[PDB]
Amino acid sequence: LGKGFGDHIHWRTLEDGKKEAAASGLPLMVIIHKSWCGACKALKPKFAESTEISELSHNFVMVNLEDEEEPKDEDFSPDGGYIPRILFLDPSGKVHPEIINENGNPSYKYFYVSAEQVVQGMKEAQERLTGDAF
Ligand SMILES: [Cl-]
Ligand SMILES: [Cl-]
Ligand SMILES: [Cl-]
Ligand SMILES: [Pt+2]
Ligand SMILES: [Pt+2]
Repeated sequence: LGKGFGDHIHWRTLEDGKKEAAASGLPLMVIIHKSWCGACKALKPKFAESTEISELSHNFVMVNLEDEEEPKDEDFSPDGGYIPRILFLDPSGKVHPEIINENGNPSYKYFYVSAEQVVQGMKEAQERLTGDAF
C-alpha cells in the first residue's frame, strides 16, 4: 500500500483516512504522486529510509494517492499541478495550504525533495493541526 514510501508506515485511503482522522483527532498527511514521475521516484527511498518520518507518522493519518487516486478537488493543488505534492489536513479533513516546505522553492510550496524537509513539514503540521491549535 505504500507504493515505495515505506511498508512500515500505516497507509489509508483518503475516504477511510478522513473517517479515522475525525474519530481519532489526528491530522492527515496526503502525498500525491505519479508512477511515471522522476521526482516521485526519487523521493520514495528517501522517505522510506527515514526513521524520523516513521516516528512522526504515528501522529498522522498517512495517505498516499497514486495516479488516478488524485482528488478532483482544487483544494489539493493550491499553487499548481506539479508532483509530488505533500499537503496537511486538519482532523476535520480541511486542507491547510499555509503549511508549506519552508526550505524549498516558494513557487512550489508543497514540493519536498529530502527527508529532512519532510520532517520539518510534519513537525509543523503536528504542532499546528492537532487539537485545533491553529
Ligand atoms: Cl514526468
Ligand atoms: Cl520529474
Ligand atoms: Cl520528468
Ligand atoms: Pt517528471
Ligand atoms: Pt493519473
